[PDB]
Amino acid sequence: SMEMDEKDFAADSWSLAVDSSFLQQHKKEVMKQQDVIYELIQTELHHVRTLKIMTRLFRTGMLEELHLEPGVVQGLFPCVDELSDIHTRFLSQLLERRRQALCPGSTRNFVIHRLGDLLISQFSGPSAEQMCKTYSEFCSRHSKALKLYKELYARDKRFQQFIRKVTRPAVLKRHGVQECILLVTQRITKYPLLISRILQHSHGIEEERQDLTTALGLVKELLSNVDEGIYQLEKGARLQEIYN
Amino acid sequence: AIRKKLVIVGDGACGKTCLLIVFSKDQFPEVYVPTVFENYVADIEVDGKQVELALWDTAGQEDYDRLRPLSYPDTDVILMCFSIDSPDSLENIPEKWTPEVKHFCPNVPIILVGNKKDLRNDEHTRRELAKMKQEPVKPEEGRDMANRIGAFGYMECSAKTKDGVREVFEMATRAALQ
Ligand SMILES: *CC(=O)N1C=CNCC1
Repeated sequence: SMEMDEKDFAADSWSLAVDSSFLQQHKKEVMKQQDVIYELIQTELHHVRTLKIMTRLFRTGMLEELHLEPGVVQGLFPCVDELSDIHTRFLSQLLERRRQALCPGSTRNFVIHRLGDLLISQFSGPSAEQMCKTYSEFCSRHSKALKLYKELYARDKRFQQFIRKVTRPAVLKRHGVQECILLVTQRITKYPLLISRILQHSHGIEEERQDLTTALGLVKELLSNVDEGIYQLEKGARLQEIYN
Repeated sequence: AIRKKLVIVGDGACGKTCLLIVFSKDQFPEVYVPTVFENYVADIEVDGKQVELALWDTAGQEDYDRLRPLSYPDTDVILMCFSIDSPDSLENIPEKWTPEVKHFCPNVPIILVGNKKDLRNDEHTRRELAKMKQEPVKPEEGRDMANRIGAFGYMECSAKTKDGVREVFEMATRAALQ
């Protein structure tokens, strides 16, 4: 993550991120809506950071310091480049919507009134087909990736040595290889909970309530399709096991 | 410090996200309660043993039967939650959650946890349940269910008052070590 976005999202809530004299000028209903919107952006920023740990720290570190095959690394971090592209683009739109909403003379005081339109765009058309195919692929290769990691850690001395070294910093405490894989798999199921709670405090403007109700329906349709598209791969699985 | 994995399961709104938040947060959330929980690695010292306990939630995965089991690999302890203001959530324990957890996590100890014990003597809770011929889950109904499903043990807590929370996680650490 970059310092600028980390400081903008360091506080535990929107009510604590903005100046208290700016907070005091708003209704409680607005504060409640803005707190859940802030949590959606803060967790998207953390998710993109998890994918950068997977591509830059783990994946590239293995390719540059170890003598493993490129197909081993691909099995350990499936679709990480595609996933990083999708979520970095989504995060860029969320951060621009916040920046556009800032008060002149301020880098922290803002109110996001429109979000549903941005959520409909992300979860519809070509961008939704690409998240659907990418998550169906990722979640079907999840078990194989964990099994491949465990095989390499217990058999390869230099792989075990690499892991102990790059995961030693305190900032990586909850971000090992297996933790990053489950963090990515669980991300998609957080969106309906966040969007439903934002919708709960977005009844003031009818266009916004409808845009968020449409966005909630799109995320649920996407999740149902990713769930249907999953067929868990096994390393060294035989054709007979598959067609039975 | 050995590494152990904990997963919390149970119906939506059974208080499992709140339970993980109140345990992992150093200070009680007085300003904002987060909607979701990502993960957390707790440093726990129980009976003289130091353990790194990784905490995971299944909230959001209850309607997705092919995504949900991806949370189970290498689990060392399962916290199976129900809500004490919800007898319907206790009824779903032996037919839905228990067969799923025993299939994907064979031999993994399960601790049955009765959440929201503060609502047992709440007037709004008792009035609302009485309008459906019901009452809050009694302690013996929780223990009889834990006994019936083959649980490692039965425990109660309140994420709102923090009572019993530390005890649940220290006992889960002990169960993961066996
Ligand atoms: C634990 C808690 O209070 N919440 C979790 C999900 N939806 C909003 C609130």
